[PDB]
Amino acid sequence: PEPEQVIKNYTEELKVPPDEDCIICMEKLSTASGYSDVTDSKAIGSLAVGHLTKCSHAFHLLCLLAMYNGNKDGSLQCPSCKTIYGEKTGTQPQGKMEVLRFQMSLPGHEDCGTILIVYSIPHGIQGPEHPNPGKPFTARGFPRQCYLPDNAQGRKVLELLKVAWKRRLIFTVGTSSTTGETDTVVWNEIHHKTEMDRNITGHGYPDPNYLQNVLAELAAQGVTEDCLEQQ
Ligand SMILES: [Zn+2]
Ligand SMILES: [Zn+2]
Repeated sequence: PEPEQVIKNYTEELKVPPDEDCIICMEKLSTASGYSDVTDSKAIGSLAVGHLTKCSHAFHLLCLLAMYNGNKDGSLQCPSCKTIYGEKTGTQPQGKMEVLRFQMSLPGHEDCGTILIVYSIPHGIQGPEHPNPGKPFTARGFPRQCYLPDNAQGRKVLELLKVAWKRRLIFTVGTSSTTGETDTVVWNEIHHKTEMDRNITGHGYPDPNYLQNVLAELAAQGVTEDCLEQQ
């Protein structure tokens, strides 16, 4: 889990670095890391070069370490091909997700029924992964209802949302964009629809771009169609 440990976990030493540049610092792999002056490590020197263990893209290991300036969730993303090593997870506190389906249609989706997701997160105590470990956090507005059309795309989004939920990515502990309350349970860059009819609050359905948008948001957090498949 330690920052030097995860880089070794996802890399293999390149005995002879071929004649090429490291896309993180632009210095050739056969020469020193361009970030050696800034980044210090215990077991990684300026000349250490290695490749990621699925895509074989090569970098200075110190460059990759300086990159892993991020969440420190044990995950690492190739800057070249964006292949994700490990699994991005988040700080969603404990709670409950329930899924229902009814026949009534959402506006703009009169050809199908509706998926209803209900989330509930109780108040609690922040853990070491949270902004103020050991301090309380609050949780407003629960249970929260969210809506998806019960068509092929909405059913796919639902399956991905369940994965994001299990990865603690749906909610985080942060500052409410609406009340300014700090240390509270808020959304985490995966936008949900919380009303059926957008004309009441200005938020809801129809929204032709919504499903495409949320798939992209899920993918940016490493939740993809490939995550649904099992050998
Ligand atoms: Zn480099
Ligand atoms: Zn790669």
